[PDB]
Amino acid sequence: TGNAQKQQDINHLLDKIYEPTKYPDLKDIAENFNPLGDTSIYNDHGAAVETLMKELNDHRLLEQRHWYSLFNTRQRKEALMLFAVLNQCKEWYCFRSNAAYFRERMNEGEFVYALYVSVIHSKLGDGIVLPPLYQITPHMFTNSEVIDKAYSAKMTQKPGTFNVSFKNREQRVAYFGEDIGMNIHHVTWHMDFPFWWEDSYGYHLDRKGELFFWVHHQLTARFDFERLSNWLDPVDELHWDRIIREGFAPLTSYKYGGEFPVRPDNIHFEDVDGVAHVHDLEITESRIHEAIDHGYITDSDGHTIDIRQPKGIELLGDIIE
Amino acid sequence: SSKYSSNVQYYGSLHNTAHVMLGRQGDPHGKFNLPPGVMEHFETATRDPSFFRLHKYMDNIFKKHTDSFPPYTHDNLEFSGMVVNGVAIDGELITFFDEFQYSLINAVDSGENIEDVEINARVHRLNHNEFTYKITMSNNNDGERLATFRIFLCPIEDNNGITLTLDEARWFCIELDKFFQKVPSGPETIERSSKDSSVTVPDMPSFQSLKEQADNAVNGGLDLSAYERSCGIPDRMLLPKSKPEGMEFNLYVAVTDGDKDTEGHHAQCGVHGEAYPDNRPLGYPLERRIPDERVIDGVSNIKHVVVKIVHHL
Ligand SMILES: [Cu+2]
Ligand SMILES: [Cu+2]
Repeated sequence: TGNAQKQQDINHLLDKIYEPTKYPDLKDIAENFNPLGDTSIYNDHGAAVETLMKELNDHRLLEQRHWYSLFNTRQRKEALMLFAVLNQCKEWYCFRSNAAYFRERMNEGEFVYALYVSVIHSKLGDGIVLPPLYQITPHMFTNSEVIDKAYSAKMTQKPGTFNVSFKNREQRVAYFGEDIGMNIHHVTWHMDFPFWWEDSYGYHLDRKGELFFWVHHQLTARFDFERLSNWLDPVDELHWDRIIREGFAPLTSYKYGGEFPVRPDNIHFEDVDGVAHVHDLEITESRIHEAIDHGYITDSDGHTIDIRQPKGIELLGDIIE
Repeated sequence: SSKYSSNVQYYGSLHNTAHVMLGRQGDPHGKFNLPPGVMEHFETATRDPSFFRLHKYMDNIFKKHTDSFPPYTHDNLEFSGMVVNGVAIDGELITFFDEFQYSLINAVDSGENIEDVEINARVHRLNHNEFTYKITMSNNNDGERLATFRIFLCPIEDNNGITLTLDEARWFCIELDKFFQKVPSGPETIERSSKDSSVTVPDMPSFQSLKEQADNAVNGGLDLSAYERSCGIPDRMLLPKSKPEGMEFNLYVAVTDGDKDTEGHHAQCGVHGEAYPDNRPLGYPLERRIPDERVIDGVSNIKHVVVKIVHHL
């Protein structure tokens, strides 16, 4: 152990993530290790490990040098299996090993995501400070221009530093939304208290519900404020039966993936195949809005669980998000 | 949504809300600061057309419930013994247009030492002529028996002129009168007048009139006590306007059994906690689906006779 060790290992793992590791130790590990030959390092007698492997084997896991959204029900599951191994390691010998072994044959997004959540929640990651996403995977936080300026630097081997960019809009209150600090927090807040947490993982995040209610109420408030300061008016509430009045072009690009799709203004909400119907929300919204109005949330049995009490708003945040 | 509401947090208030919602229609976000609208006040909604539109909608909300009951049986309607023998209008149903006058005085501000000029307003109101019912009927009963005299005036053709069905038309009927009388052991012939109707109230005494007469009872040693209870529609409104050519409506005389009706207790304008005296639900017995007229038609105590209304121009 140590930390200036644990730490070191981490830094090595998350270095030039888009390419096979250059740190020799990480690679003989990456090669010689077998997550299935001493089911003892694992507190599960390695059921986790044996489940990743099975996938890695039938090679039914998402490919490397490809994109990944945490919203993809499979990509998530895969990402989250790495969490589950890293998670039942008794000590560093087992983490390093895996987050090396996998690091090299699992996709980067799943991997980056897996490592962070794992470091954050697992018993074994106390000493560590995680590098800032913004510098680990800069495509998600950096412009499309600066990114290209950087690819040029590299092509020509001439260094530099480029100035990023952001009178026609409300990309006047932009400084708020596009800040690398907020973006960090926003992701972190959701790594700290993930929507996918099952108490099987080890403990119980306390009031994730009110936490959820609140954190978004404050972005929402903080946001409303900035627009105040800009002769702008408080933000419209979004409706599924209305036009998406205000659209934007992000001018942002994926590393592996392409350029983020843009939205034209005055658009009509389309039923999106694979996710869900527009109406599917409308009804959800109703079911929600009826719990609030009745006084109770009704479970699967037709058991009414009361929410006209203090535990109220969290029970509500559990069903809303 | 009154406050007798079972779950006001859930069923909110359709009808009140629907009153304020129809009125700022002229300024929702209130960028104009227009005052409230005709529909957001009771002395003035009847004015705007959608008033009737919006109440047709609340009406059929109730009709939905109203109509979920099983129609009524023969033994449901009959009040054995009693049998309406004949129904007659003694007089003429003629409706026309009177003229009335109220005073714009509380309207003009006149402060002090500047004196009061009598200004008035003259309006055009509808009217009919008193008429009287000659209800002919024997109480085959050995008894003396109480009786609810229930009389609705339903319609007969369409305005396409299709002619409805006391199904199509049961719900279209307007209550004309409702009164309880004892009917002696045989041939009787009840006579009753436009005037005595229970759903009616005369015009009201003027203000100066009630001033004069209060004033003369001070300097003197008051009973009108005819207008202390208010509920009804104007006597002038009793019958409908009709055609100059005249129309024939259908008169419905249904006599139900007083003892079960009033099985318990003004009582017209229960303003003060006074238990409504009739117990039959309201609109009895045309409030329920009437699938085969075959039935209304074979209870002795129900009788229908066609009347005719004419409008003098
Ligand atoms: Cu969030
Ligand atoms: Cu109303």
